[PDB]
Amino acid sequence: LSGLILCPVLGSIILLFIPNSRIRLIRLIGLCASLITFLYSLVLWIQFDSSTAKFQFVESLRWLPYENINFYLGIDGISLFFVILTTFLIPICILVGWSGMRSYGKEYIIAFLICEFLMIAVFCMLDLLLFYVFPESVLIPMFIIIGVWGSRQRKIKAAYQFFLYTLLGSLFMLLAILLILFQTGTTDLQILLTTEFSERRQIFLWIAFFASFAVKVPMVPVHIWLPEAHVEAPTAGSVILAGILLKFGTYGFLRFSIPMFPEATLCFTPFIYTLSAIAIIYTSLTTLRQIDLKKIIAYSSVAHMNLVTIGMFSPNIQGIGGSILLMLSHGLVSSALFLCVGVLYDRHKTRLVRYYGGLVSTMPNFSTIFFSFTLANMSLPGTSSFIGEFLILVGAFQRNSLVATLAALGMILGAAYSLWLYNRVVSGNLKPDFLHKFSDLNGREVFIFIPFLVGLVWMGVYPKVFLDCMHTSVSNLVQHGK
Amino acid sequence: FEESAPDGFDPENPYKDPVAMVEMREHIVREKWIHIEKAKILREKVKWCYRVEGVNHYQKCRHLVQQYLDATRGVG
Amino acid sequence: LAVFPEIFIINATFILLIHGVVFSTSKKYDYPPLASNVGWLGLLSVLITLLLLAAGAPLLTIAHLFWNNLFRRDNFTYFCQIFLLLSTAGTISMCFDFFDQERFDAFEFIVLILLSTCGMLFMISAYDLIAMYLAIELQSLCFYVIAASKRKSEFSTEAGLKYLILGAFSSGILLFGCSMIYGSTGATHFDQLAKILTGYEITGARSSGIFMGILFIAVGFLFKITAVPFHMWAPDIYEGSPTPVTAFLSIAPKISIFANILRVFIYGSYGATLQQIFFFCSIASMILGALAAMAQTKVKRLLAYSSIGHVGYICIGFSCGTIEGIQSLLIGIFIYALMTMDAFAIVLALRQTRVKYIADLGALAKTNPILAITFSITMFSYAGIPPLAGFCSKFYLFFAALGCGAYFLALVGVVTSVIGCFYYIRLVKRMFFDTPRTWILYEPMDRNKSLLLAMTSFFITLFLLYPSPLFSVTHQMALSL
Amino acid sequence: RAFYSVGFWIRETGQALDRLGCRLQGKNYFREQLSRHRTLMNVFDKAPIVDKEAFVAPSASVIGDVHIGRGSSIWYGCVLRGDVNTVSVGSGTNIQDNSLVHVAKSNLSGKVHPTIIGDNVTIGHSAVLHGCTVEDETFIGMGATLLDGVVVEKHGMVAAGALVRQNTRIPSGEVWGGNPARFLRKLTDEEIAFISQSATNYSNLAQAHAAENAKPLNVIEFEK
Amino acid sequence: IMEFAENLVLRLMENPEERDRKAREHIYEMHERCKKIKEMWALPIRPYGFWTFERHNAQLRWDPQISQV
Amino acid sequence: GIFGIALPIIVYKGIVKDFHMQD
Amino acid sequence: MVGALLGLGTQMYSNALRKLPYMRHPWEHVVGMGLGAVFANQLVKWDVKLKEDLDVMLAKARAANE
Ligand SMILES: [Zn+2]
Repeated sequence: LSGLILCPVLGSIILLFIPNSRIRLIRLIGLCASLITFLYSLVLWIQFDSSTAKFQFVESLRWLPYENINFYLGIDGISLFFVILTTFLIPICILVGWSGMRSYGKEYIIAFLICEFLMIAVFCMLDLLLFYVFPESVLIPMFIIIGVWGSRQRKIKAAYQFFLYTLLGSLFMLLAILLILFQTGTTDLQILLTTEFSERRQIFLWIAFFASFAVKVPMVPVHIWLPEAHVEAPTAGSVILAGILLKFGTYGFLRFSIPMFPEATLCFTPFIYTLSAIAIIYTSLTTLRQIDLKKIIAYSSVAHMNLVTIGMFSPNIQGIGGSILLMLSHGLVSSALFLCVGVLYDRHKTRLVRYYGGLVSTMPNFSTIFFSFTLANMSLPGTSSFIGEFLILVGAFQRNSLVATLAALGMILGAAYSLWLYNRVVSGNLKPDFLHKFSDLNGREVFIFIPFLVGLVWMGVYPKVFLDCMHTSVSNLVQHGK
Repeated sequence: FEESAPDGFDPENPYKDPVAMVEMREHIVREKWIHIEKAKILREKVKWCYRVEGVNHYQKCRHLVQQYLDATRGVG
Repeated sequence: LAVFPEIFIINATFILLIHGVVFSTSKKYDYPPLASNVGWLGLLSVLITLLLLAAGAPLLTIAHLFWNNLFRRDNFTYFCQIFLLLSTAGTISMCFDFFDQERFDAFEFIVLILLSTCGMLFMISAYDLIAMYLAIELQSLCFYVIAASKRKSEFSTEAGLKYLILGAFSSGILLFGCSMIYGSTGATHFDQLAKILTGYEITGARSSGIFMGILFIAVGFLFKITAVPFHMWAPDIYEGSPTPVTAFLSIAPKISIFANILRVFIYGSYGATLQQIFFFCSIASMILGALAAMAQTKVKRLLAYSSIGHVGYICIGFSCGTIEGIQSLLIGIFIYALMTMDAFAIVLALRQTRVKYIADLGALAKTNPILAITFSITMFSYAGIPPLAGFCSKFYLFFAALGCGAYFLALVGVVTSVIGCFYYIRLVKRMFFDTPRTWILYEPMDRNKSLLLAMTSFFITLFLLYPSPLFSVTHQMALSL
Repeated sequence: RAFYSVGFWIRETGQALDRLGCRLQGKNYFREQLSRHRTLMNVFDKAPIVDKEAFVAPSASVIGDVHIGRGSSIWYGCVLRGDVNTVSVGSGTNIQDNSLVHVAKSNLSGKVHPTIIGDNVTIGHSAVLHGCTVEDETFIGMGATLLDGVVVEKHGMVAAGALVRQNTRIPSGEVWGGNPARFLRKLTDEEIAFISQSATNYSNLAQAHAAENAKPLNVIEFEK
Repeated sequence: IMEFAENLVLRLMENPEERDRKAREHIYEMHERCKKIKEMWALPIRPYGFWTFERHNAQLRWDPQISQV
Repeated sequence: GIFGIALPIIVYKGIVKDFHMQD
Repeated sequence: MVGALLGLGTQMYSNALRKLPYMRHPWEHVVGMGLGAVFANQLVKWDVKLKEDLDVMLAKARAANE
């Protein structure tokens, strides 16, 4: 990993010295740098050994001498394919932008502000202080991606009181991170694993992490930032948001909640149970109220992510496997649906949803692919999302199956409204006022669709290569939770 | 795929030896998977019993299948 | 030796003062404006000093004649003095536009900044109540003068006048503290005052003279650094006075007085008895910073209240006397100074405006978009956005406050910093994504601001990628105290 | 172009090295605000091409991709500014004065197309031809103006002050002489003779004017 | 296979000392837990820089009874 | 009703607790 | 080292702030920043050496386990 780690930063910076009004070169070379960092992510996958509690390719550089809070970079188990999904998806955003001129949307600026692999950092960052810096850090890139080239639906903004609470929750986690950091000098995640805290304080520290996380996670009391953040997000800002920025909260719980505070997690199991359950119920019923397509997909994403939560709780190896594989399948499916709804916007240039009609005439291949992914967002058994969600379900393994009975409503209403909305979008010869402008999909368009469908099917028919490469790590996490 | 059953030196109180405490985790989970795969091998052997009989295909192994199941306890 | 940074910057100021006065009053040269010529040589008398000061690192402690009489240099004074000269270098550099464009033939503003920098060099190394006061008042007097400089616009005159009143009254409080402490101890040297004030325990041991003395010294200081309960004019002081003199008396007296506080309050008197007032000041300073910044319009006054709030965020590192706390305080001064030099370099880049608020600050995302990027970077840095340097400052300060058991101080710090983050994110959004608002156009900034803004913008963003040098520096300074 | 940018960088360092690496010794010659429009054939990655028998006036700039053929002329003050698409001026044309031939860049609002000026085209003064596929032996009038995509077909004598509209394929030999483009009269044959003879008139008048010199006595006077 | 898949996997090997890495990390942080508790303890180190001048110049002036006899 | 689900959710939590008390 | 790239940026960023294009000989004076980065890393080493010295002095101090 030593050299092949910093591909996106090197690429971005050495392209910053190429303003190059003639876009062809910046597009080509940024895309090549992204694709080669993805290639090195994938060869790093191939490099994996599914047999160690240690982290696969550890590296560091002194960051502050005393207590050495340094860039500790591990990729065991989950992070392995989290960074893989990150890379998998970043060329997708670079490729959804072969727009010809791309002038006001200055192409090199979006290249340089999507080609920041701080997501790679955080998923490999294995000392929760610097790990803290990155999800909060990616907000500066996310904010510029969300509105600079993002569609303007309102005076671009986020609920100000909610945003203040969201960042306050993030900084509340920071106080908890410091309390553990000075609690026993424990710099990094290996030693924060080894150490043992006061049960009276483990619960406080757990909920303090949980503040920021359950903001990043879309739980019922605070999740509103996803719809408002997406309906304004650009086509490639949503692909990243759904893809990774939601995985942030669940991976945070996975690494720095379950094997960190085993007693606090034991104590708060019913809390997250009910939270995620009622969140899934709400976000299943809501798309009744929401007619906005981006809000629809964002709420389906909330549902899936709170399923990821209702599964990560468990010492069930199947439980957390279903959690992380619902994460992978979600970063595939919701991002593929955001790709879909972005194509559906642009090809129609309209931001009402009642206006997407006669799709089987305009773009019938888009109808086929939109089904190929909406069956997934409802988790058709056979798809990747099915393996994910059902290992989430069997996560009631040592349990007594009372939260699966709330996932009942959460997923039945989800699949129901998934089908309702796929109909509502493709229904009828509802002639729109587009002046016979059909907008058939592009070869590059079906290309950027290719990898999501491929990952989806390759998981849904063969989840081994992902459950393997993971079981050793998750099982170590579980025994530390034992 | 070459590990050792001894976990070095870990007493019951595990705060003392973080090296040995991590090693007990990493190889007692190896033992966890030992007996999990033992249950899985005995399950493939339950399928093997069924394959063999084909006419009883419940009996002549069912109490031995209960022995198989005794790899798991506390069913309540 | 050991005064070669002072011997030089005093001789250089005289060489510049005589050179400037002879020419500006010269018929042969058509009475030229000697500003930007005694400047340039001014800021070089700074760099040659910074070279005389940084080089002789073991030589600064070369005599004893100075030790038990006048002033004691050590590694803390050495590093903090290399910083003052570096922060005086930035402040003279950003003014070069203010000398040419703005009609100032008054060169002695430069030589007064140089004399003030000598006064501050003697504050940092001040190691006796008498020397502390004399250097404090040398720098404060140069700054009263150069803050009441603009005589045409009456707005700067009354601002400089209330600055003189506030500073003279603060110095009176500080001096009464020095009197009570000396009168109740019979010793002014910090090396002597330290031996007396071991095991003083005011709240447990009846010593009212020394207590009132330390209280008045702390009050005078918290006046000088314009902390919350005693700021009392600081917004109007920064707003009314010209922009570069505001950039001077807003960043350099902070550095110098804070180093002086670290001297008297961590060595001259060490107890948890005095830092209670600084704890209260930190709480209310973060509160006032957050709220008043939420309330202000004028960018100069917004930076005034932001500097008050950040001075608050500094004192939480002093609100606990642990090495981690002092090192957090020092980290906080460097990341507050470089960021303030940057913000003031930006405010000086926009000379075209009159006293105008953030609405007129708008359109920068359109006109000069790279300057708007830099301004958003600096304002984020103040807020403490994670990927920047101000986040590292506030975060290490809060971590020191947690390790010092002041959990409530960390709590008020985080809530105030989140309020500030919200306010500055909203400001950046209002500046970038909406609010065109009258499109005032700016003459371009000069190379001097350009490099300082550029290097500092690079420092803020690319800081977490290499915090080892600054952290080592500040931990060594904290150990030396 | 990348290496063109690098060339701009080596030249600046070189000009600078002369400007103040040797004009340092008492020379303010560099500081003289001399003009730069004398770059008649201003260049890009695309360059303006002009043949021998094609007078270009020194008061006139020819910027962008230009293909001045034979006999064509660009008289005093004209601007064949055609960066976006080539100004494929044909042979024997006669711009005649302060005219303009643009494919000037906009935000692709109408997909600016090359301006294929025809043959023996005696464009008049101040004509502001703009994205004009004007064909051969055509007359455009004094002070005239044109618009995008226009195709002034053969012998289409656009009149003075006229403003032809967008994409209007004016018929062959139809006189349009108004602000709203409007056919007026089938042109007569004496006008045909005039427009086909004024072509060679200026062709000779442009092979004349013989700039190709220098006037040192005036240079010596303006020196003092 | 494809002529090199065998040695294509030896791009990592066990090298299990990264656990002694955390072993000695723990020594680091066990010491570092003494970062904030430490402070000024020395009144015998050179900050006692007064007497070395007092004894040095006490005889010249500011003296009660030495100049008498 | 929303507060009803909020309290019945922790009631299902308590049902898990009663199952824990079953053994 | 990385100081070379940083300087070209500091100079180019400077040019971007004064509105001037990204062109001239100061991009060849960013080699001075490469010298600066090497010195800063050299000062990091020297500084951590001095801090370790002060830290062993502190360890000697603070009652020295008594
Ligand atoms: Zn004519």
